Amino acid sequence: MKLSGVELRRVQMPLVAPFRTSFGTASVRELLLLRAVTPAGEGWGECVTIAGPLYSSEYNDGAEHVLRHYLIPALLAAEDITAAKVTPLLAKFKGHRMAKGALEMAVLDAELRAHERSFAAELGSVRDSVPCGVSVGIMDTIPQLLDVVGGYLDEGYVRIKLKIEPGWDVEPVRAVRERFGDDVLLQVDANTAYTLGDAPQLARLDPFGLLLIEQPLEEEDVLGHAELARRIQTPICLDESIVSARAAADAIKLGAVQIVNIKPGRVGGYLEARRVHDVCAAHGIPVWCGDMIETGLGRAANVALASLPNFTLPGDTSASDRYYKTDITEPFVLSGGHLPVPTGPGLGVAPIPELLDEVTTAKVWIG
Amino acid sequence: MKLSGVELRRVQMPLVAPFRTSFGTASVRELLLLRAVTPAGEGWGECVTIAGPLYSSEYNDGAEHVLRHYLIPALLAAEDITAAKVTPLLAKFKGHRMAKGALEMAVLDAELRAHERSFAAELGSVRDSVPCGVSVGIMDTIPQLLDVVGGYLDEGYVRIKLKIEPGWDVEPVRAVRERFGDDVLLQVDANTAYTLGDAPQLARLDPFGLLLIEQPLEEEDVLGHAELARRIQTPICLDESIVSARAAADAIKLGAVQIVNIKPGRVGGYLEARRVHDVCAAHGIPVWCGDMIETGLGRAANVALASLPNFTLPGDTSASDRYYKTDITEPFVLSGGHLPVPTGPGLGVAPIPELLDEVTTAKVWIG
Amino acid sequence: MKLSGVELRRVQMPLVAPFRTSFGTASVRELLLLRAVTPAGEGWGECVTIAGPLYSSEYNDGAEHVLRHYLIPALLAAEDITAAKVTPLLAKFKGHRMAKGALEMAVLDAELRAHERSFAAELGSVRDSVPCGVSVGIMDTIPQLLDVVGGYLDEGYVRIKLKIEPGWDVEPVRAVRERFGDDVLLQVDANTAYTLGDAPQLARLDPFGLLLIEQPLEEEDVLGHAELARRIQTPICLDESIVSARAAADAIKLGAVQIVNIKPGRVGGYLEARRVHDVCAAHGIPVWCGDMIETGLGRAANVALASLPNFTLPGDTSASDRYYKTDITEPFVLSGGHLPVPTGPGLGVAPIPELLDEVTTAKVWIG
Amino acid sequence: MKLSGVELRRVQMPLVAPFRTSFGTASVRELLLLRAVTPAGEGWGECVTIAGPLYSSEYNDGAEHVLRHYLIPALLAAEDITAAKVTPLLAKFKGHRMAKGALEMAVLDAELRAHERSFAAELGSVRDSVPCGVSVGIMDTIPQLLDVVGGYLDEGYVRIKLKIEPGWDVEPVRAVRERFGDDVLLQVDANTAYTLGDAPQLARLDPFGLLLIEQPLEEEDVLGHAELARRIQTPICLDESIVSARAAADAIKLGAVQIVNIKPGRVGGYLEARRVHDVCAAHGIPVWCGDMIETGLGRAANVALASLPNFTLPGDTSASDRYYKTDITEPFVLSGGHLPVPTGPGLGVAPIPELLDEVTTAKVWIGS
Ligand SMILES: CC(=O)N[C@@H](Cc1ccc2ccccc2c1)C(=O)O
Ligand SMILES: CC(=O)N[C@@H](Cc1ccc2ccccc2c1)C(=O)O
Ligand SMILES: CC(=O)N[C@@H](Cc1ccc2ccccc2c1)C(=O)O
Ligand SMILES: CC(=O)N[C@@H](Cc1ccc2ccccc2c1)C(=O)O
Ligand SMILES: [Mg+2]
Ligand SMILES: [Mg+2]
Ligand SMILES: [Mg+2]
Ligand SMILES: [Mg+2]
Repeated sequence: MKLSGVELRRVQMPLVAPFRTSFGTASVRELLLLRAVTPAGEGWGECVTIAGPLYSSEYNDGAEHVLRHYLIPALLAAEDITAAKVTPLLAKFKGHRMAKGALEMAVLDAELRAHERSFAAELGSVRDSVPCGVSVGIMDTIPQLLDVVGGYLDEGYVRIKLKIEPGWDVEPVRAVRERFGDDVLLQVDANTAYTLGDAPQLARLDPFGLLLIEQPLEEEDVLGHAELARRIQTPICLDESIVSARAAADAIKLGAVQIVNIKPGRVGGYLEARRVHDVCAAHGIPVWCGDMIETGLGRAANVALASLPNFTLPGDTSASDRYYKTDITEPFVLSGGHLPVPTGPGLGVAPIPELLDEVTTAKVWIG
Repeated sequence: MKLSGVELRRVQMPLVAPFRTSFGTASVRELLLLRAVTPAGEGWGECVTIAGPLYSSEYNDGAEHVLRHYLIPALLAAEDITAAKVTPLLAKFKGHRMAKGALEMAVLDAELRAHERSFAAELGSVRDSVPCGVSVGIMDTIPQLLDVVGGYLDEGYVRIKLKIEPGWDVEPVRAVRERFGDDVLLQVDANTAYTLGDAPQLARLDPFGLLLIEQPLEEEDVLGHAELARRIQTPICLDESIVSARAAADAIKLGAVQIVNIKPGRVGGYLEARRVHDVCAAHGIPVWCGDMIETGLGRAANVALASLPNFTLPGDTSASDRYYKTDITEPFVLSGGHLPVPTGPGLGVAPIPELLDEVTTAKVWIG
Repeated sequence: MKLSGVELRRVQMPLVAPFRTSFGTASVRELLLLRAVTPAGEGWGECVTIAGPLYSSEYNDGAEHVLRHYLIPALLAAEDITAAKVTPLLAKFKGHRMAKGALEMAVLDAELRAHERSFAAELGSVRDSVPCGVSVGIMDTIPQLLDVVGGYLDEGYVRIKLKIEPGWDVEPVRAVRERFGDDVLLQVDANTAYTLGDAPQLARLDPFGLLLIEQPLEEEDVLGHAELARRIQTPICLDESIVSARAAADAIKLGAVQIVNIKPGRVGGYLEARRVHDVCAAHGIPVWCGDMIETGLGRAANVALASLPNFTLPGDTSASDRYYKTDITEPFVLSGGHLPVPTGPGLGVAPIPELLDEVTTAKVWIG
Repeated sequence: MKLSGVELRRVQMPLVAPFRTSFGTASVRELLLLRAVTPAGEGWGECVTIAGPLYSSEYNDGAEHVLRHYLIPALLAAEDITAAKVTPLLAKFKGHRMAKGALEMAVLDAELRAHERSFAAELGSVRDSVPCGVSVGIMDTIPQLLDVVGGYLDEGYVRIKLKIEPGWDVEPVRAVRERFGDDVLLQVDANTAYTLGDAPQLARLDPFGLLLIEQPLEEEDVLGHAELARRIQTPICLDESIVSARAAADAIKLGAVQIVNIKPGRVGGYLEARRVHDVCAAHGIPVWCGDMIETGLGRAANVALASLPNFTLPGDTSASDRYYKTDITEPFVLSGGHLPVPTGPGLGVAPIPELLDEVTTAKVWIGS
């Protein structure tokens, strides 16, 4: 229908523990939420930008700005709107993928609710539940790490992903392997921390049988990744580099990636994410669902996406309580190492308005 | 859902004119129809198989057979069913793609009718109408062809496609080009009638500025097509060879194709066809909508498909009256060279059930 | 001569043991036989299609149908016929290779009987006997398989091939290698059960010195096999993929295969199988004779084929009693690990009619 | 079956006109015939070697010598002979392909006569007649060439092949094209007379639309031929270089050849030639049947072979009278540009004994 307006909210949520990555430590999660309003009713979008431009060039205040002043006005000016039409209507604006994706999610959730159709149904789900791995930060000490991993294993997460960076790579892997053995599904994630000159150091990870090293080098260095793959045994996985289905196709032709992490906001929305799934499937490349420490709306959408057929490695969509004591929707609870795929219309979750209000820091209408 | 069963009907409809291709002439179009019945209501699929195994290894009685004894049962035995789920349920059965596609189409029309959503919406349409070309058969004499062509250009069709075979290639193209000039969008299609040995002959098309030559060699000879592309100026388009998204990705990697003809039945479904579109888009390969001389059901499904964003060349989805004096649904009518995209739920068209019956041959209930 | 007509029989013979493959369990062997009739005399052909389309798109009922309504008629309409001329006379029909091969086999046995020549002599045999291995199905438990294999070695079979599937690969192999040691010629066969995503699992085969792994991926994924070959140590062998001498040439050019399994019916006849053998020999690629659990008619022909110079690995053509209590011809009996090559005219073997009668289920005469 | 022995004949037949190639002129055809004698009957083989080692390293006296002292004893020492087993029985002897193929032809003719089967049926024939071209020698003057080509065209040959060499390439092809037009199937053959340094001279053939240039470079220069193909428009055809099916696979893989000339003697026999035909067809490479100015025997086997499905270009198997006033078998006569495929058992022809006797200069029996 014609979109009436969009309500944009700043939202802040404490983390159960600080989460430390190669680019820093956050203790809180700030995020934007969008609520699209149509004659038909309503839809929810979550943006995955972080507070400052440390993971990619996009950040909360920048997403909000491009949202208020470009993206939202362009959709409000359109005659008939459809999730699929969002992309062409926003095409003239370069980049701003996470902001575009957030807004596409909200249009999609509104549309789908109006057709009593789930996200899972629209995306092409073949599974009622998905297996879930867990992502683990850099720690101050090896023993703090072992106890943390140990804990996650006990609750039955199927795979352990370790954040790494120079000075924290080989040792923490060695120690996790000595304590928990060669059978645990183990992978590493640099968030762009190394260079091609670090190859011999990343080769010292060969003896530990990791599933993948995720984004060892910078976002723009795709040829460098192909070069690095000729020198290390650990399969390369790309995250920040995979900004679109075309980018996935390019990386695969160039021998720069054997496994692709998918994050919907990173590629510009759930529709593009599906295309990425499909392009990868066609080239025989396994995909998995990435996590941006989303609240329950984004987690719901990701759980759905993650049940597509080519998702053949456990994703990062951990249960609500891996990050939050109190989520803003009905929480996701781990159950035999798995999470259930949401069932109702659209996302199949909405925010509980008392909980959302506690953690809303600002609210603006754009109409 | 749970499927109740499927009415499998043999139909047969006369053509305005006999249609001559490199593999034969048919004067009449015979097909299967499937009416799937669920609790949520009912959907129509059309099968694209022809009478004998002359285009591919699949044909009417053979589809009908694999459908009755293999496919339709495996769906009837299923706990829950979605369009998406058809593929993995039918996966143990090798081949029979056109059959599987007719079935998925029927399930899909059911599903979408049950959510008041169009084919256009589910597939990701960005456009209300598609530009339309026509396919012109082999004729007895050059002047008989030059009239037929004259005619369709008069009706406002935007591109001409000519069936070609050894004996009927350079002369028809030279004549069409002498009669109608260089601005006409012109291409040829061989339905596998040449070998690599005929490259010098095909290179004789070089001066007529054709958009493409569609399937010059056999279905299996992907590498042969990449070889051929080194020897002739006319871009290669593939049809019979493009059996899946994976086969499209293979052919593009090998340099065997520059432009892909999409036929949803050939690739085993409208959902797979969507994947072929996205794989091609990600490699910068233009696609166009192919035609198996379907009724208004398949035509409705194809025009919806053809309105996807990477369909950037004119399809073969011609007006209903190009093939049939009367169609089994509301007819499609050319209007400034375009066909308009169906609006209502599912296909947005349904068999006028008096009209179906004048042209039906057999009926069987599987249940 | 001119062909008078063909007798088609459906036949059904119990198996000595159920045979389990990644696509299912066989307890009984259902097949078509063909008796071609000429003024001269008559010949026997065997179809290798199985009950339903789980190995390829071809099955018992669809072979029979394409035979009666397309293949056999086109030969009866023919003036002069030779085995060599079958191919161009059936060329207008796509696919149905197993059906075409059954028919060419019958024509060939008639033609050769009338010149008093063995299949061996026609095909180019250079050996009087051939070494034989055995194919061993998926077992319920490791000890059971260890007993079955133990039995087959004791009878003096020269090589063991184990069927494998996700769940049944590294353990069986490890087990077989523990009880019987590193000198036994051992290899595996997946019948398409893996994707390229399972490369790490398949590389877990590396230490066991397998001669080859047969068809790890789907029939159509030729490039996927070359990708997989860069990732594992075990040589790749193709079966389902090798449908022609041309498909074998392509797969060799792409690096997709290192050893080729030849099955006459899969490739559309003994004459095409001879071409496959010569194409691989010219490229230095070893071939070996595959088995389709044929009656002794097929087995006689396979044994003749397997005696060509480039069959330098042991074939799957086991003794009649590895599958059948009671063959329909004088049985093949293993002797110093070899089968002897048949000597008389044609197959050098014919159905014993009392026996052929107990196991016949239907009969039809095409004239 | 044991081979009983082989009668070896030297034969000399005059040519109707002297035949000139980049390696010389022949006005007489000297050749070897073999009559293999088995308990099941007789067969005829023809050796394609020429008098001296100017086309390849094999020649009539070398072929006779290797036959008497190596090839024939190995087959006579054998326990079982079939045509297929000839190859492994002789595999220890390196080279001598023309000599081996002559012996294989005779053995195969004997085996096929005994089963009452034609060469055509054993090879896989799919046609009853085959279109024929003519090979035209180097002449002293253009007008002599144009008269000769003019004559073969009136007789109905469907394709002209011109022998060429440095000094006789662009001009004859220019003339032939001016006199007879752009429609005539026209091709050239150098018999190794060029080097890669001559690529600019050979690119001067680009405007004339030739079907192919046959063997512009030496036998061993497979890489040089792939380089030459990057420089000229005329498709490359190989002849001397194609010595086996494997050599054909190799040249194709290297981009050295677009079209293959098959000569059965050159590849070591009709069975190997069937194999070259199959390898080429699997790669999309058209083949055509070559001619070594055989008598009716080799001509009969070549017409049979030329009727295989991948021979999609006209061969050099001209009518008997293009070379010989009197053939030693029933002669081959052109008819609507075609030759008919022989029909009876074996070759389908046999020497007329009085004619063979007029033309035999020596005969020796080689037995156990
Ligand atoms: C889920 C995971 O382990 N890492 C994400 C990115 C990430 C990293 C740091 C974050 C800090 C604040 C909010 C979101 C964040 C997301 C990744 O795959 O790289
Ligand atoms: C639309 C077009 O020009 N032809 C189809 C082939 C085709 C398809 C189905 C047919 C059914 C009956 C008779 C002829 C047919 C030809 C194609 O693109 O190859
Ligand atoms: C000899 C070997 O191991 N099997 C064949 C395939 C095969 C498999 C299962 C069958 C079941 C019923 C009838 C025929 C069958 C043929 C193969 O190599 O793939
Ligand atoms: C038929 C054709 O034009 N020439 C053959 C070879 C050839 C050339 C010269 C010869 C002289 C005497 C006897 C046999 C010969 C054969 C060729 O293609 O090269
Ligand atoms: Mg990451
Ligand atoms: Mg087409
Ligand atoms: Mg197999
Ligand atoms: Mg030559």
